Amino acid sequence: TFVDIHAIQTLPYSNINRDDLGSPKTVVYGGKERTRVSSQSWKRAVRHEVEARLGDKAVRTRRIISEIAKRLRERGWDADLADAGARQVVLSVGKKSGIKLEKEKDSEAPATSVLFYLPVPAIDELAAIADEHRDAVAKEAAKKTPKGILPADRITEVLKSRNVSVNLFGRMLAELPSTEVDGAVQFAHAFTVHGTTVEVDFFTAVDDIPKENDHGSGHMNAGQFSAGTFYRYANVNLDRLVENTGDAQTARTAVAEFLRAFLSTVPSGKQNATAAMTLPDLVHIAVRFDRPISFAPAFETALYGSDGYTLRACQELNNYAERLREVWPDDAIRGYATVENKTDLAALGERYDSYPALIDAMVAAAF
Amino acid sequence: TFVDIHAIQTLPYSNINRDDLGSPKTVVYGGKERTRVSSQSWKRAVRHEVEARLGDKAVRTRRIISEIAKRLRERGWDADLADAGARQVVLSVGKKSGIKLEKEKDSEAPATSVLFYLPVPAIDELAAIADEHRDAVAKEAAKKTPKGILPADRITEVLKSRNVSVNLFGRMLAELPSTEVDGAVQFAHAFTVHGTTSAGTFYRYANVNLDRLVENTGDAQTARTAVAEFLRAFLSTVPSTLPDLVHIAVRFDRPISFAPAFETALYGSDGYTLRACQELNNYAERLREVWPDDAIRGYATVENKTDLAALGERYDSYPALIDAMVAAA
Amino acid sequence: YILQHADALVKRVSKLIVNEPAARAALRRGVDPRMLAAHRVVAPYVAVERAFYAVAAIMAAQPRSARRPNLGVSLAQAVFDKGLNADSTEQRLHLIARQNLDGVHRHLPRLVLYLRSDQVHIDWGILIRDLARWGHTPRHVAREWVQDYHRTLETLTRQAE
Amino acid sequence: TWLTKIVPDLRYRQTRFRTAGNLHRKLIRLSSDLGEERIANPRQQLLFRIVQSHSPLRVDRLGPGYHRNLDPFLADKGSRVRYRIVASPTKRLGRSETQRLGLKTWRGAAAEEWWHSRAAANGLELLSTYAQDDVRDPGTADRSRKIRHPAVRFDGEAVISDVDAVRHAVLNGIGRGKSYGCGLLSLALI
Repeated sequence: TFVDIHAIQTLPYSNINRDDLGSPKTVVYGGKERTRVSSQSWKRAVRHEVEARLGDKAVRTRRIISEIAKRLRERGWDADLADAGARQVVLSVGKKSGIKLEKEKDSEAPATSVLFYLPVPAIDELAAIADEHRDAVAKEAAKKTPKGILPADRITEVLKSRNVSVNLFGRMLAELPSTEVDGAVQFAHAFTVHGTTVEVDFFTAVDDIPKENDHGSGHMNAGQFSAGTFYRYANVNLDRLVENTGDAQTARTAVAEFLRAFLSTVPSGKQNATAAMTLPDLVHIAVRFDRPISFAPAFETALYGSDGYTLRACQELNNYAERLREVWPDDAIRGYATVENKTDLAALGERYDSYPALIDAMVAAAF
Repeated sequence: TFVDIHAIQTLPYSNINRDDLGSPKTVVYGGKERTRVSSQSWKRAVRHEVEARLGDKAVRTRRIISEIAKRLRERGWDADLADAGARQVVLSVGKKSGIKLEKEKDSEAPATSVLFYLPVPAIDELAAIADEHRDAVAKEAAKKTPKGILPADRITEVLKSRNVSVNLFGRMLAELPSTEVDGAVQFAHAFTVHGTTSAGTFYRYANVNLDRLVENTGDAQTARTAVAEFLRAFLSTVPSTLPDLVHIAVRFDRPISFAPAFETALYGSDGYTLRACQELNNYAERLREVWPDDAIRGYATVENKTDLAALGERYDSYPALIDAMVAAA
Repeated sequence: YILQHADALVKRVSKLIVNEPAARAALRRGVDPRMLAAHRVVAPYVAVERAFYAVAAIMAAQPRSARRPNLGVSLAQAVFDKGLNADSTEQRLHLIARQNLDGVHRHLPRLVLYLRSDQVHIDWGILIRDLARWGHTPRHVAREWVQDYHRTLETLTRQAE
Repeated sequence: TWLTKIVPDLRYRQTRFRTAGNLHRKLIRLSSDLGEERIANPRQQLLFRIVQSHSPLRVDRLGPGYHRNLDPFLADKGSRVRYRIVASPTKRLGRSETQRLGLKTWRGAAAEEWWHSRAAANGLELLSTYAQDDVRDPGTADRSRKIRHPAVRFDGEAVISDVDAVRHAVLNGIGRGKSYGCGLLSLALI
């Protein structure tokens, strides 16, 4: 019921995720600092591939009023009535008079206090419910302190609609606790197997038309990048995911596309400047029934170096996998797919020649 | 929809780009330091070859006021009126009163705070817009703190004009987000295949998101010419030798770099060309095995000692290869 | 005391970085055996030892574009003047103020080197003696840094009346 | 010759290694029996990089808490080698009111020109290049003054063309300012 996927994937001079100051994020793990890609960023890349591939798109936005206002304006409303109607949509919710709103921006509708995470068609249905009450809204727009008119139960039931991204990663809305959905996927922070010092490349921008003082000055900013072989891990709690989606078949499609997306996507962080696209060197999906088990302790001892880390990392994940299957006996269905042929890697179960075969076979192996 | 080109190219005594102290930039990759040529330098050389070959020239400059002032002076304006008019052109744009300007330098008009990336004819249109308002400029030069008069929307529309270089590499100017263009080309940092304690065999990689490039240029034939000329520039040019091997692939699902192929640093003592070609071949086969796909591959090499089977159908020459697969997209 | 040798390091080193590249590149690689190439320049003037070596190296790893007040006042003035993010530099200040002697030298380089990016003035001598003051009064120096930051931010905002 | 890695420190906490001239002096003071055989027009018969010597060095004040010797007779032209040299590429010009100017095209390519001239018949090889130091004496009388020297660090692979000629280059040094850190040419078998 716990599909957990492990992966080793090198990235060359990537600098996929920067702090606010441009340095790649680092974990001092095992006593040595090692650059990492934050889980939330990669989780966003995965969710964008999943929504893009499965066709249902979710929208995490703080300015829902403006978008609903755009739909009502395309529905034939004048701009002011569209704005007032969308304000009624967001005014009609919450314990208190309404959802708290951020300070008004000139020329545009105010942004809501909390971020919303709902499918696009749900926005369209909110527009329709706001549409059928055109006259009540017309009379109600004139008052100085307008009150909520829309039925609270219908709109709140609309805000409960779940996307695949919502079913998989969950959502939270403090003001509307009825809509909160617990996420079914755990995404670990991918850190480097080996210790990496941040290498700074001094870069300059050439002014095309020659000027004597500036070219001679040659004054420029510094950009910090880093490279290394990341370890990646993720869990999928299948029973809870089936409760969220409801059907087991939709959960299956969600899982297959999620795993494939997990392998395929890369966060895209300064990728025009540097091409960090890359397929994982090793993938090991296991279907654990008792509990998900990450292999991060395997790499708590930083690798020394001087030689290519990919092969040594794969062998270390292998020995650690054998030792854990010995120490914690289980009937969990394991399986892996690798590019290198130098080793058999006996502990990672039966080998599959390709990633889609592995993913489809083991996900089919779980339901 | 993703044309990605790989290439291995040795460079003899190049030392093309130095850090601020002159040492070639190095990556400690795979645990061992390997000299590299930065992506920004090659991207600049490539864009200069593309602009030079297609005839359309883009200009990334911080001192636009001075150049437009020079054109207006050639249009018959007095020097002071040319300076005041160009100051009005750049003052009349942006949210706040105008684009921020650096402290004035003696004998010349002040340089703008941010670098501009616009075509040369766009400069000519800016000169014309500053020209048609001659009386407003003549009256407006006398006040102590002059404000912008030229229409801001039209000027932003001239600044929105895209060169081939802008369509290909993209631009950024924080103050006018209407003009921003997302780049369609990813350019990897060329590092040495082997560890080097300069000369060596650099591995080079680049992506072209054809669909985004088609959205930027709009038309598909001009996108085709842009791509072909870009690939040709990438192979022919050297930042200031022909690449020993080139492997273009047309990936529909995703671009895949072969940098992990060289994560194991090469030992040395023997010519790296042969071992590098064999390693890229072996890694390409294994990746096509692990990730099945219908991507159209193709390569071109000078050596005939091997028939790298995994790199698809072999083409005898660089232009034949580029033309066949670019025509295939 | 300490500040006297610190000033010797600031002038002497301030000249070697801007003057000789090989030394600049040999000391900047240590921002452990990997920094021994740096001793040849800094070792003779030296918890304080860790302070001197680290601050000289970090001071030396700046871009050329960057080549008695404290660090908090320099940060607040950098926020108000250069327009850096205030709330975010705020949490980084609050994270350094808790570190130990070994943590200051690992959390410090990003903010100080990035602060000197976009030409922010930084009095390296005071910073050196501050890194020396972690061996005896870590919490005290931390409190001074933070207090200086908020007080000078407030006064700079109020003087813009 | 013989190769050794020594370290110099500053003797007290006030810096009474601050300058280049003092580095020269400190280097020569650690070799007792010294000789100098000069010829007009060519070079002279130690060398250093920021150490190769003819006589046995013995540790002096504020040095290491411990004290290799090579001859190139052991074991060929054609072979590639590892390299690093710190030198001063120059041009000699007439100055208003002669002189030594660094620009000898000025840029990397002029520096490689400097290479074919400086190496000549010896070894054709991979010199890492950059074209881009100030010093003054501590006061000692009749001991130089103050000025500026520009050093460079070449790194790469060479091919040998005339073993004994390479021996001449390695032992005499290549370029001016050998006494200010420059000159020592290091090669290594691939």
